[PDB]
Amino acid sequence: LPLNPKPFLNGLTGKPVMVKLKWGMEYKGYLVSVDGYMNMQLANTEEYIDGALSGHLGEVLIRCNNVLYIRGV
Amino acid sequence: TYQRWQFTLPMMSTLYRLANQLLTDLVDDNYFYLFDLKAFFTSKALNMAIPGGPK
Amino acid sequence: SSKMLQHIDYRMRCILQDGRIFIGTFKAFDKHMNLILCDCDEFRKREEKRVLGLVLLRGENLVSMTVEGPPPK
Amino acid sequence: KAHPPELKKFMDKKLSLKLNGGRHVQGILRGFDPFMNLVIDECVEMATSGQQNNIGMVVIRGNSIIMLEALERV
Amino acid sequence: KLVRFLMKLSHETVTIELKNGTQVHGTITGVDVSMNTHLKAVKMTLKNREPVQLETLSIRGNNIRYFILPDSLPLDTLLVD
Amino acid sequence: EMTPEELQKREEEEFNTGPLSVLTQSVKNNTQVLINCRNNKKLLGRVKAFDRHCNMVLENVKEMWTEVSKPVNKDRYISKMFLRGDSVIVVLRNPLIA
Amino acid sequence: IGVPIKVLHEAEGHIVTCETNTGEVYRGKLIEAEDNMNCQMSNITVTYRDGRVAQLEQVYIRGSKIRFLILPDMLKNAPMLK
Amino acid sequence: PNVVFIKTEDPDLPAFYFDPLINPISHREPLPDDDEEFELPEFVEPFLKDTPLYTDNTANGIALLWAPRPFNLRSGRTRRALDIPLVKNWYREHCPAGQPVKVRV
Amino acid sequence: QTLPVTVYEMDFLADLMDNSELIRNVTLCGHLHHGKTCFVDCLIEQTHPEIRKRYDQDLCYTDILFTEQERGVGIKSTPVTVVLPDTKGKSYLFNIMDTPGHVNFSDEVTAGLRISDGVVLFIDAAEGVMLNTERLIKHAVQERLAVTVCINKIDRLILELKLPPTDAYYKLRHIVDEVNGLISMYSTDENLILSPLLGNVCFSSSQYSICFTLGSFAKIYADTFGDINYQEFAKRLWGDIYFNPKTRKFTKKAPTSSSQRSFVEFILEPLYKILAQVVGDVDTSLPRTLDELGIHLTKEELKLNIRPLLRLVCKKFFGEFTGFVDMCVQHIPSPKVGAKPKIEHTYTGGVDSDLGEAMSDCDPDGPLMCHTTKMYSTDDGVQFHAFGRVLSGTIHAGQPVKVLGENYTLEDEEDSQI
Amino acid sequence: MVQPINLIFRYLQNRSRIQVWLYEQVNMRIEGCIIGFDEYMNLVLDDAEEIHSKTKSRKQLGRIMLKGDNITLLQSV
Ligand SMILES: Nc1nc2c(ncn2[C@@H]2O[C@H](COP(=O)(O)OP(=O)(O)OP(=O)(O)O)[C@@H](O)[C@H]2O)c(=O)[nH]1
Ligand SMILES: [Mg+2]
Repeated sequence: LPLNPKPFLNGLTGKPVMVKLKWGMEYKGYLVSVDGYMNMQLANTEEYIDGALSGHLGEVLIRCNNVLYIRGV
Repeated sequence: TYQRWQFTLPMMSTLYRLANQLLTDLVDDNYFYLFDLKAFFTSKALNMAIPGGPK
Repeated sequence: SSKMLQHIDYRMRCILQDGRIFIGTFKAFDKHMNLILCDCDEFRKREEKRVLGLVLLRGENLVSMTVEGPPPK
Repeated sequence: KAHPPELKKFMDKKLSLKLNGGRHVQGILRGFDPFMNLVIDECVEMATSGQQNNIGMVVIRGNSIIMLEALERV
Repeated sequence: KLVRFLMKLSHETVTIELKNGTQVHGTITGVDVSMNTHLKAVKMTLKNREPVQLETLSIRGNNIRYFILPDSLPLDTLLVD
Repeated sequence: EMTPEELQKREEEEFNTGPLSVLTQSVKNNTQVLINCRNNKKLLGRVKAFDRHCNMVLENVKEMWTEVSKPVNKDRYISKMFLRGDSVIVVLRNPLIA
Repeated sequence: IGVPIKVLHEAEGHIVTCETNTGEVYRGKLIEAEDNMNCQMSNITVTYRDGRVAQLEQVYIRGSKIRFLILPDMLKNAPMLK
Repeated sequence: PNVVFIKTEDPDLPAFYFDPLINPISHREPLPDDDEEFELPEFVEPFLKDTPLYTDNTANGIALLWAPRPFNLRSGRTRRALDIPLVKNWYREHCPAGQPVKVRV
Repeated sequence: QTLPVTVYEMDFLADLMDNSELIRNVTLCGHLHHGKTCFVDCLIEQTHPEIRKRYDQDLCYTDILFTEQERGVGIKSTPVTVVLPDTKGKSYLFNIMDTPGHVNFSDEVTAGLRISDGVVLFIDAAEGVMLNTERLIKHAVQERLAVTVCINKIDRLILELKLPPTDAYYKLRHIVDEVNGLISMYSTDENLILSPLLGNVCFSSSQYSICFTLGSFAKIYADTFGDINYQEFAKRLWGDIYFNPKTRKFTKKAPTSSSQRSFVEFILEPLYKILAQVVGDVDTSLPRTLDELGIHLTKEELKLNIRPLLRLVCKKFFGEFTGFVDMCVQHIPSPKVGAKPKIEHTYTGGVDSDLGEAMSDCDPDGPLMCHTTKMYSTDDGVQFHAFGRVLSGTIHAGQPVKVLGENYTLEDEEDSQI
Repeated sequence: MVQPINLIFRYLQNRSRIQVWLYEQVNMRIEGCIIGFDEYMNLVLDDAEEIHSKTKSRKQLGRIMLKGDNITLLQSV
């Protein structure tokens, strides 16, 4: 079952996931939109600095040159 | 004043076809061997006679 | 890009990303800002004049250029 | 427009690669792409600690490649 | 493209801060399509060093962090394609 | 790219259903935006317009960074800015506090 | 293609010295160079950042990690630079 | 070197034709394999494929390439009519066989 | 000193002699009248802007005696030193020796093969292999030089024989097969196979400035259309290989019965069409062809006669002779590499001597060893100038040297002077 | 010869225990099982886990989508 990453990001859009960036900080939120260039838009996310909560910020557009990876739960 | 001329190539082909009697069928200077101006000048300077040439 | 056609043969200073200094005669450039400089001197900060000669600089490590001296005869 | 790198001289030879964070690796070159991604057979690890770990057939992305070194004479 | 917007703003006394923290105060002269900025009347205050005077400056467009524009610039008539 | 057409209006459909549409509401509804950028700075203001490279124009901004002594956050006012798009971590529409 | 790449192809066969992003200076005879700055070099004297001098006989440098190159001085009479 | 030019006797033949005056060529390599497929881009064509191999003026243009002066030219100056010897080739080439003695003299 | 205008600086030629990897020592030879001196004329006109051929006569830049001008044949082998660019754009130093092709002056070629490393054999495409070509293949192989073959006068396949394209291909292939046979008869080395696939055979017309291998014409395709690997595309333009226009691939079987070979389809028929549209159709369809190939001519340039106009069109189309430089760089060794068989064959006492290992490195400093083979006269005829090559060391103006004759030994020491 | 995308295709055929290295991150490496790739070498992992070099605490990651601009070495076991 060959599952490419592009139908993975266009198929599971809407699930509450967490993105992790290059600096090591983590965004908990559900994915709103994603393009073919793999920029991402997620809503009402939460900020974990090294697993520790910092504060409330809002909904985030994330760019290609900032993200490390995208995992679930 | 009627000094210079330039034609097209079918014109030159037709004028070359009509003039086929006054022209030779030669293609190269392998003809005139020992029968050109320099050989005649050499036979002039050496006082000998080429067969067919002048005296 | 005629603003660099005006800068031809000038004795120009070049600042790198690490903070070093390339001073050379502006011989040639391209679209990727790759420099051909002749009779080049390197300045770093303790100050020292480090003679190089003919330098081909890659555009990925160049920040900003400025003009120091007129073209010699 | 992306021309492939001329790595025909280094085929099936033992080469050591340098990677970004002072990293070092060795092995046999087996091919390339026009993006300079390299396939390496018999890949031993050889980190900065000093202990050697063989892996096998691996792929190095070209963006972290610093330098090639041909240990065998090409 | 906004970079084509940037070449419509010649001869304006703006400041440029780069990715190294260096600040440049001067009148902008030329903008390339790759944001290669050609500047004159340069007051260049480098980070943790002394500010200097320069006559002609040429900044490569990749290392630009941001620009700072004065108060009297009517951009509402300048963002028209 | 498999779309070589000259009539290229996908980049504004990118601005409507894609990820960049976050900025277009701040173009249209004129909301406050917060920007975290690469040398750890926080820029709060109002963006006017932008492109696919996120080269943005901002107005009436306050930008903050901390200094180390021990880290204390300082702030400064700038009336208008142009911001290059590769010089950001994140762009943030500020939520409805109400 | 522009002028500095043609100057790079002209310096093949002579002795050049390159410094890359890891601060290492490699001096020796340039063998091959492409449109991009992938440089195949041989008979290389190697100066690290600390100061150790090494001898490496076949080096292939990726052009992405290169800071700059230093060329011979007799290339100021090359045809593309005149 | 011997000019090997062959005259055209039929206007309906093609200009480039294997004339049987020419001796026949007695008919009989590291070629790569088909599987390493080198594909050209779609708009790449051989040069000048719209123009034909020959036209009606080709063989005449080849025949005028070996014509004597002035029939190999296409531009020149006019000459005054008494300076054109029409018989100079005739006594310049050789003597034909079978002529009498006074003709040779 | 005064010098004619040259496209390169003379200081560049002065500084290029110091690197023995960028120098090639080439001898051009062949049978009588197959196009050597006109090829040298084309190279000289390539390097000099102010030297141009007359519209009616040949130039003959390297025939400097009056006997060669009155006889029309070559008598003395003449050297020339130029700087030429290749396909990739890199400049190279060429020392070219033009030797006569007449058999009774074969001694002028043997004096030329002693001071050089490579042989370029010119062969007439119409006549083919002749007597002196067959003798010079043997004489160039037994003297242990590299051999490349250029097939000159291909337009005699077009404008004299009026020959069909596949028949001209068969003529060229028969010439190359006879050359490979004459190589394999006298050689014991099997790595001397000559073929255009290896970049080893060139094609040329000296009268109209045509010179190409497969790689240069592939570079012409790459400059015209773009995004084509020319070094891979040039590997399939010879032999029984066919272009299939449906799949756009190169297959070894015939798609149709009218399918031509790749060399006929991509190279030889555009050459026929260029020559045909210049010669036969200058008046009607030549501007359409010159607009199609991307060549612009002045209105005064269109009013020329047929042969200078064909030379001008082929010179604007093909341009610089980069394929010849590619062949002479790829298949003729530098004097730094090929010094060892030269010292092994030409130096008495063997290469295993103490001085032989010093000369085998081509060291520009150290012991001076030069070998002069040719003597040239001045204008007055009162004194001669020696001509040779420098095997080792560096010779200086004003340096006292020792001249050793052909009767000198270490035992005698009589035939020597300072 | 071997090109790297055919070996990534062989990796997704073999579903091997692929350990991925990272750009500029000398300590933190990730074990995983590859499923698919793309033209810019973005890689999904079925059961990914994080292994440091000074801490070495194995934490669960699940099916991740690691980008192309971060990876250095795709090694096995
Ligand atoms: N048709 C045609 N004739 C040519 C070509 N190249 C040379 N010739 C002619 O052939 C004749 C002899 O050319 P040269 O170059 O003098 O012959 P050569 O090889 O120097 O003779 P050597 O003195 O033995 O060296 C001249 O009339 C040239 O114009 C060519 O490409 N095509
Ligand atoms: Mg000659």
